[PDB]
Amino acid sequence: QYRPENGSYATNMTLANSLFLMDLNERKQSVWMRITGGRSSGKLNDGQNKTTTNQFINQLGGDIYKFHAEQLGDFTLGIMGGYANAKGKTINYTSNKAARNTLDGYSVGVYGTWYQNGENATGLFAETWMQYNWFNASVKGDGLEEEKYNLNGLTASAGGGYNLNVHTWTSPEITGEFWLQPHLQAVWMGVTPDTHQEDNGTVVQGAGKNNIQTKAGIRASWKVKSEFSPYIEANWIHNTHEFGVKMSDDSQLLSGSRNQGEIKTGIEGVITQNLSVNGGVAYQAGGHGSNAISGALGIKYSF
Repeated sequence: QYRPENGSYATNMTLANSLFLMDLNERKQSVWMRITGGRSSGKLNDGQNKTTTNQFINQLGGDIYKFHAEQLGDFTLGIMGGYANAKGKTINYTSNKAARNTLDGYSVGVYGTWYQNGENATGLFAETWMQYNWFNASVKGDGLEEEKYNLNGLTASAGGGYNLNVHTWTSPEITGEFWLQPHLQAVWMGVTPDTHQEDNGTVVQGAGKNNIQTKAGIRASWKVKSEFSPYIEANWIHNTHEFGVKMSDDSQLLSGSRNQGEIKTGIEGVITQNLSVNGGVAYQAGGHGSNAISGALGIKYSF
């Protein structure tokens, strides 16, 4: 039998690295704000422990510079920050023993954007960002005193793609655009936990330090004016490591979604000359028992 508490430690590690992630195409049109809600289900090598958590995230940022250049393109440089929080519970199917975990974190960093022919037109694009994360975590086993530690670190990303205007039509009813976007994204997850000793003398260290998440996919976007622009997206997620936990004995337990399938969809609408609002729904699946279902609402205000 393996304690549930592993599930808890291993999960905070996973969240800590994927909690403040920003996907491609999010940062597009001055001052933004995004608010997310999500639930996730996962399991360990145990064949015993399954963990489910719900989380809330808030992010905001702004554009500092916007230097369009004659030689190569339009650039943007901005800054972002966020606060997030999550709660999980791990239950052991064979033992029936249980445990819970919670996590509060903060982030800050800067991002970058590039379009060769400008957005709203066919051509290459790239996005990038980097940030620092401080998280305060706890693990509680049922009936036992609660344990606190910290995870903090760097997260960095780089990605690109190609925007393509396929067709443009007009209804007698009215002006449609249809767009295809093959894209590729890579993220370096460098948030590591403190090495932590429990009330019982058990030391717990992180497994999975420095995972590289790679996303490859295509987005299909349908723009409409009379604006609103709904989208569908499909991605392949690959991970270089799988997040887990290492013991004093130095055994290990891992929670593996080396390969996952992702499907996104949502609608974005213009509400003012300056303001826009959007909604998005994302769903991730890996092995039996791995899921993330996320709903985000974002607001942006051009100057």
